[PDB]
Amino acid sequence: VALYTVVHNMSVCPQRPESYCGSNYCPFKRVVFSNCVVNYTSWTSGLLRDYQHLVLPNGKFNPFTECNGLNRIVDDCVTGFVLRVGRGTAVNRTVITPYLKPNECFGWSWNDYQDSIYDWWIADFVSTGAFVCEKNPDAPRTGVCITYTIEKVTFQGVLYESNFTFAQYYNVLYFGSQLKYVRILGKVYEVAPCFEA
Amino acid sequence: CDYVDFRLFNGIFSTSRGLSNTTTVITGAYPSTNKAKWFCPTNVGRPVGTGVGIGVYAQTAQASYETGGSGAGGYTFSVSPKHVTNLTWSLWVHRPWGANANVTVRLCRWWQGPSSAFECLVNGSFPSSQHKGYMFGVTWYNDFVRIIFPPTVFELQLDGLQWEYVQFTGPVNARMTKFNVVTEISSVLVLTDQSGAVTRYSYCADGFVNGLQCKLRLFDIPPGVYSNSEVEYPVALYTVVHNMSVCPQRPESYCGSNYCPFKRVVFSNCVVNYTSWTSGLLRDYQHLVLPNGKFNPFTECNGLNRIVDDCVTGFVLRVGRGTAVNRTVITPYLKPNECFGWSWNDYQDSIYDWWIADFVSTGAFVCEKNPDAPRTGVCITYTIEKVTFQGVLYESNFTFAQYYNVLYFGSQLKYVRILGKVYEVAPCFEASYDVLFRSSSSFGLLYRSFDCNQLRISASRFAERLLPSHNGTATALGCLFNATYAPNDTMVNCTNPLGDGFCADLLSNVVVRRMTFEKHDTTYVAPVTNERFTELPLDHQLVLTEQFLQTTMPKFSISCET
Amino acid sequence: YICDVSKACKNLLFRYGGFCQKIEADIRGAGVLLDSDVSGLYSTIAAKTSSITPTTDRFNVSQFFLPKVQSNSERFESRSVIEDLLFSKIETTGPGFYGDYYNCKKNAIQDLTCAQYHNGILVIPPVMDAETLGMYGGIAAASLTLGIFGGQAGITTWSLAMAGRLNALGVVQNALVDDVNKLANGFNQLTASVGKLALTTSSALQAIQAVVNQNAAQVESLVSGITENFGAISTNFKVISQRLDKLEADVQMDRLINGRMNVLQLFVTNYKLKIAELRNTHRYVQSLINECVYAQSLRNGFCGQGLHVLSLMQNAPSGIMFFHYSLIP
Amino acid sequence: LTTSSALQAIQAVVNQNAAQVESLVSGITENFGAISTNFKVISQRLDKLEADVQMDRLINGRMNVLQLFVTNYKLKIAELRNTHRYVQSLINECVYAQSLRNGFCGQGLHVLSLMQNAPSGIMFFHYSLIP
Ligand SMILES: *[C@@H]1O[C@H](CO)[C@@H](O[C@@H]2O[C@H](CO)[C@@H](O)[C@H](O)[C@H]2NC(C)=O)[C@H](O)[C@H]1NC(C)=O
Ligand SMILES: *[C@@H]1O[C@H](CO)[C@@H](O[C@@H]2O[C@H](CO)[C@@H](O)[C@H](O)[C@H]2NC(C)=O)[C@H](O)[C@H]1NC(C)=O
Ligand SMILES: *[C@@H]1O[C@H](CO)[C@@H](O[C@@H]2O[C@H](CO)[C@@H](O)[C@H](O)[C@H]2NC(C)=O)[C@H](O)[C@H]1NC(C)=O
Ligand SMILES: *[C@@H]1O[C@H](CO)[C@@H](O[C@@H]2O[C@H](CO)[C@@H](O)[C@H](O)[C@H]2NC(C)=O)[C@H](O)[C@H]1NC(C)=O
Ligand SMILES: *[C@@H]1O[C@H](CO)[C@@H](O[C@@H]2O[C@H](CO)[C@@H](O)[C@H](O)[C@H]2NC(C)=O)[C@H](O)[C@H]1NC(C)=O
Ligand SMILES: *[C@@H]1O[C@H](CO)[C@@H](O[C@@H]2O[C@H](CO)[C@@H](O)[C@H](O)[C@H]2NC(C)=O)[C@H](O)[C@H]1NC(C)=O
Ligand SMILES: *[C@@H]1O[C@H](CO)[C@@H](O)[C@H](O)[C@H]1NC(C)=O
Ligand SMILES: *[C@@H]1O[C@H](CO)[C@@H](O)[C@H](O)[C@H]1NC(C)=O
Ligand SMILES: *[C@@H]1O[C@H](CO)[C@@H](O)[C@H](O)[C@H]1NC(C)=O
Ligand SMILES: *[C@@H]1O[C@H](CO)[C@@H](O)[C@H](O)[C@H]1NC(C)=O
Ligand SMILES: *[C@@H]1O[C@H](CO)[C@@H](O)[C@H](O)[C@H]1NC(C)=O
Ligand SMILES: *[C@@H]1O[C@H](CO)[C@@H](O)[C@H](O)[C@H]1NC(C)=O
Ligand SMILES: *[C@@H]1O[C@H](CO)[C@@H](O)[C@H](O)[C@H]1NC(C)=O
Ligand SMILES: *[C@@H]1O[C@H](CO)[C@@H](O)[C@H](O)[C@H]1NC(C)=O
Ligand SMILES: *[C@@H]1O[C@H](CO)[C@@H](O)[C@H](O)[C@H]1NC(C)=O
Repeated sequence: VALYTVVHNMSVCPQRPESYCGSNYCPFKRVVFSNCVVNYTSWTSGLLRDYQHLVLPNGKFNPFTECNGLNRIVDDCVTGFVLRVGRGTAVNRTVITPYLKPNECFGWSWNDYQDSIYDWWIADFVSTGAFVCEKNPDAPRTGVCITYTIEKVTFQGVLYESNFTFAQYYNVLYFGSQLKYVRILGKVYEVAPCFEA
Repeated sequence: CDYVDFRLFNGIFSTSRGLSNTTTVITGAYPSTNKAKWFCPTNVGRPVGTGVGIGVYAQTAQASYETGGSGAGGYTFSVSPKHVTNLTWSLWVHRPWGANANVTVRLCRWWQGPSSAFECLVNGSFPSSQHKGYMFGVTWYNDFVRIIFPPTVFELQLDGLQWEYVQFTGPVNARMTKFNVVTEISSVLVLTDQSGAVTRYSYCADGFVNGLQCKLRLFDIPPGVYSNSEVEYPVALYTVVHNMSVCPQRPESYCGSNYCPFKRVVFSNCVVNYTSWTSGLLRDYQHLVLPNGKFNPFTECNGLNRIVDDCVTGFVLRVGRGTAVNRTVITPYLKPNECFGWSWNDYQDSIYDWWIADFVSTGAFVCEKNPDAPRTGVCITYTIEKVTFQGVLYESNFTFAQYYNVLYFGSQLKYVRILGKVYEVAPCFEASYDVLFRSSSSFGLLYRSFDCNQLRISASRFAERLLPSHNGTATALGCLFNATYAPNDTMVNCTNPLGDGFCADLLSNVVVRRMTFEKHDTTYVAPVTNERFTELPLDHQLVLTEQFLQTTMPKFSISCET
Repeated sequence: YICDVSKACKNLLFRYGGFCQKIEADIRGAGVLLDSDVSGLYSTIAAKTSSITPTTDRFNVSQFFLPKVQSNSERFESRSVIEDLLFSKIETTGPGFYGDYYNCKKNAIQDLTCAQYHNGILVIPPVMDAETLGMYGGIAAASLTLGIFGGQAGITTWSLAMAGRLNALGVVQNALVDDVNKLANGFNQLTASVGKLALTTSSALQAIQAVVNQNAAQVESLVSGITENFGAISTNFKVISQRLDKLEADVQMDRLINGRMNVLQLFVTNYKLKIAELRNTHRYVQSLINECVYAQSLRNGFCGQGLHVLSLMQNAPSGIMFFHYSLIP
Repeated sequence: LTTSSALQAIQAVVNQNAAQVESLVSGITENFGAISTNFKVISQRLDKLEADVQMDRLINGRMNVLQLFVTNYKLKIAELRNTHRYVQSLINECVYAQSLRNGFCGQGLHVLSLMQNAPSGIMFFHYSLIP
């Protein structure tokens, strides 16, 4: 198998909004994450003792501790989200999960551990059509039969490099109801049937 | 506007997938093909145009070979709700004067296009096309923002946005950037080329023939008989049909001397004033005002829509009182089918009232107004007692039992009761018609379920329903309009059958004739038992008759897990 | 039928794997097969008469099988006396849309349309529609004489035609006037006994009622498919999206769309199942017209048991009734 | 094609076969309301309750299309059982013999009948003398 959540290159994501509210009470700072490549461990300070609770058993950083309607474990690509940040104080080392609306995920790491100060972030996954991944896609292996998934549609077949051109707004091209051409990383591939299945 | 380039519409149409040489219907918020809906006046200054709707589109003028040089056009425009406060989101889009200019797009909350805002979701600058004519747009139908500067499309759903009001300016050069505010959702038939790009469109509602083009997925319609074109009629919802009295008051939140449980009151079968649940001073409830200026009782729901659109089911309401630390009211744990809201009680001391509404099964409804009497004698798609039906209401002297609001005969809805008065439900027979089509300038109409005798269409019963096309010929096939009806002529060669032994002759003009069949003979000869006359043939015609019979199919093997 | 005026529902229909394209291709192709069969039937029915009409002497065939002559009233009737009795002995199915449809076909009022439209569904007549025609009149008239007078005309009377038929069946060598009158009395008593057929005793009236009862049960299914809510809070789509949140509005709209898809799909399957039966029923019907009605057959038991004298045919509700006359010992 | 009712009967079979094939092609292209047609995608992005709701939407959507194909295929087989008995009677009695049955090999006095293969079936050519 070969999944493509996206087929083009994405640029990097913005930074996490800063949690320090200046002099008074202020509302939170929202930033849209969409169509970009994200480094989730940039959202912490970087010292291991601040984010140990976010490390998965396989040694991987995970941004979230609790979700409503989604999987808290992030497997390399999610949809686009709106991210808001804030800051609190834990009593007896216990961060309380707040009320989560549907399609929201919560996470936190220590900011000033001795003073029990933490940053938190809530990601609200709204309809965007775009995706946030942790890496860019690769070029396909041509000339072998693979079960692909491209543009939410699964098909079994063989890709060959092609000199065909179709319009730049599309990433797949149909002839009637038959998938004939796809575009991956700017290059166009003819979809051929694997007759020996 | 004087000239809108309608060949630039091809670049803003797209399908979901890439389709080679196909013909398909797409649907969405699209620019009007009526040139009077566009805005491009030349004057001494830059004129400010406004509009109300769901979107906007724009075309820049042809820059190459126009004696312009470098000045192009700025097209500053903003989109906003009906009541702009500190708390509402708005859009601001600006291009500066000159070529190689960057469009700036800003979706922010401004306290005052201003420089400083509280926060922004889109704060972006990017290059644009100026070497040719260029078309772009921004739509916000059902709060789904779509920013279409081709080739890229930026999309974002933002609930409760409620954008409706559009303002736009443009500096006159030499012309001006043209503007069209979109008011409604359209269907468009499109034709693609080999590469999937749209090369031919046609809007489904620009005319009579255009609707038939979209029904058949064809641009060039050959002559024929095309059945079941339908007429759309407006809607009328009745969540209730009787008058309700007023609701009780909100329970008071002041607990007397000690700790006490909350006070519950049932709201059911009544008319509610939600802004009575606050103190009435605006600074206490500003967070409950929607962007359209409307009061909304709730800030958070579990399983329901927090925006209340004029009627909900009955609920049990409990109140209470708390203290906010650093002006932050915390939403508590909400059981399913519950909604939460709050307003300030003593703002300086940070004291607030709250209320939780638990929508339990009651069978009854809480509305913000009483229903109205129906408009009789027009075909409306009604919804009454959770059942949707299309039809016509007439006042009636019929009586049925007071426990019921609808009355069925078998499975047919015959009578309803609205505000104590009983109405007969009648069918609107003119909702469906066929087209007896020669070309775009010669067609006839057949209303197959409509008996249009002159007594019926002249009555006061049919006064509000009479269109000019209902004055046709009453046939056994229905009402035939602007076709001639000739049931004494015959045709043995019928290419266009209508049913019931009728045929449509579509050669010169639209005529309805009768079908016939060629009479055959038999080979059985009766025996000759006495002297009489008999009829013998003189010669014979040799005849070839063909007969097809299907005998085979391919076999299938199915792996249903695969 | 699914999404009555709701534009929000129509934007959701593309998700289902070509449902609405496949429905409209199946119901249209089935009517093409229906029109192809009914057209072949009426080119078989249409047949030449003699230019001199023979006289029925004592055989009362014109009073029963031939269209009723227009009386002193401007109410034209195309049906015979037998064809009227077959429409009027079929029981009603009660109030509703189909009972309104049957009574329009039964009453046969001139220039009155019987087509109905409900909820996106048009009821169109077929290419000929037997239910408004008399068998032995009209443009596509059947021959009354072709199977006992034959295809070479000249036999002057029904008494001379029946005498030759009794001779060819080997029961009388040369039929006298008492032999032919005995056959004319037995014909007229049997034909008058058709007007006393009850539904409880007649297996031909029972076969018509079974068709009429299956049509009403199918119509109630389409009426119930847009009346009930399948578990959603309303049949109004805009109501559903306004009162619920996004997850529960998408669950309940999926309940309405699938509930209406299942009822509509079941109608198309039953309609295709009835077309497929009628392909080989029509070939059987064309053989009865060609070999029993318009000729004299040699096949034992094919036109009834016994020695075959005459066969006639009449229109019925949704079909044709064959009247076979035989001599059994 | 516009004038020949035998060519029209062949085209009706060929048009019904294409419409059935598009139904099987569309049944694995569309997502029936789920977020993807990839099952591993669905279980990775959603929680346990919503992953089981959306997988049930794909499985039932594909089950309905596949089941409809088998029903239509069985409906066509059941028609062809009694069509074959009619076809065997035309070969035995019109093509390989001389029949006595009025109108069974066409109307009129029967001279000759021949048969040819067609797309998905057989075409009979009946030659007759009518006066
Ligand atoms: C993702 O973010 C982490 C956290 O900042 C980056 O790790 C740091 O990278 C810099 C390189 O400029 C090093 O000097 C630091 O020692 C790294 N660790 C910490 C804790 O700051 C990392 O480079 C980013 N990118 C990737 C691909 O992981
Ligand atoms: C909308 O926001 C403006 C600016 O944030 C508010 O104006 C301030 O009002 C306070 C009094 O409430 C003054 O002390 C400040 O000097 C004002 N200006 C600024 C720049 O802060 C305004 O009151 C708000 N309006 C509403 C209705 O909330
Ligand atoms: C939106 O973007 C503009 C720049 O594209 C921001 O303007 C800058 O803001 C910073 C911080 O206040 C100033 O130091 C710069 O002088 C500004 N101008 C520039 C870079 O030309 C603007 O602040 C952004 N808006 C928000 C709400 O962040
Ligand atoms: C709904 O409740 C509001 C809030 O009390 C009512 O508004 C007040 O009406 C009285 C009339 O007796 C006025 O004197 C007040 O000035 C109004 N405003 C406030 C803030 O108290 C309103 O009348 C009620 N009814 C409707 C239909 O809105
Ligand atoms: C429908 O059309 C008919 C035919 O034009 C109208 O009947 C004519 O009405 C006029 C009144 O202006 C009379 O003077 C004529 O004698 C009528 N008969 C003809 C012209 O043959 C009828 O009025 C129209 N009805 C409606 C409701 O539009
Ligand atoms: C067959 O038709 C003849 C027509 O001549 C019928 O005979 C007449 O019937 C009417 C109706 O009852 C009587 O009033 C006449 O007295 C009859 N006349 C003669 C000469 O018979 C006859 O009744 C018909 N037979 C059947 C069984 O319907
Ligand atoms: C916190 O810890 C102290 C002692 O460590 C304990 O007495 C107290 O109950 C804990 N909880 C809170 C909410 O203070
Ligand atoms: C594509 O174009 C190049 C350049 O002419 C050619 O060498 C090659 O054969 C073409 N086809 C493919 C499949 O690469
Ligand atoms: C996509 O990203 C990779 C990252 O290394 C880069 O090397 C490549 O040039 C980019 N563009 C294309 C078209 O692959
Ligand atoms: C305009 O955009 C280009 C490309 O994004 C950028 O290099 C340039 O600095 C921008 N100039 C201004 C004035 O915004
Ligand atoms: C369809 O595309 C083909 C090439 O794939 C080309 O002949 C032409 O552009 C189109 N032809 C027709 C008949 O639409
Ligand atoms: C409230 O505000 C003060 C200063 O304004 C701040 O120090 C404190 O962390 C805030 N939060 C709480 C829970 O007290
Ligand atoms: C109802 O009754 C009144 C009073 O007799 C009468 O005038 C009217 O015609 C009746 N029918 C309708 C439909 O109002
Ligand atoms: C219903 O309420 C309206 C409110 O103005 C009132 O005028 C009317 O009399 C009431 N009753 C009926 C039967 O409409
Ligand atoms: C029957 O009509 C069609 C179309 O009008 C025509 O092409 C054909 O030649 C006609 N045939 C006869 C025999 O009239």
